[PDB]
Amino acid sequence: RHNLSIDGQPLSLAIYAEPTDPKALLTSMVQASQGGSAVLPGTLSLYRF
Amino acid sequence: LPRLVIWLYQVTQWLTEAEITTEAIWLLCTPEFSGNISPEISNLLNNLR
Repeated sequence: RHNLSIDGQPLSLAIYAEPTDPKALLTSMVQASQGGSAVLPGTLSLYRF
Repeated sequence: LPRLVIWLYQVTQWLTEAEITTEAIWLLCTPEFSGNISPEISNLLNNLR
């Protein structure tokens, strides 16, 4: 009834649908918004330019 | 229709030969863009002014 031989050996070759390969993992650089310095009013020097 | 088929074959073979992924070739040529001022652009403008 279970498709076996008289000795118990199976008569139908099975299948398993092989697992899907290795995996690629990558990393990336990340940048963010950056500001600059400000300018203040200047002092008056005692010396010439 | 055969022109489309031969075009698809040429491009896919070229991508495999040049080791360029499907995502990579899309990023290089697509006209679709985010429309947001990315931090890369913001940093470019701040250093440029």
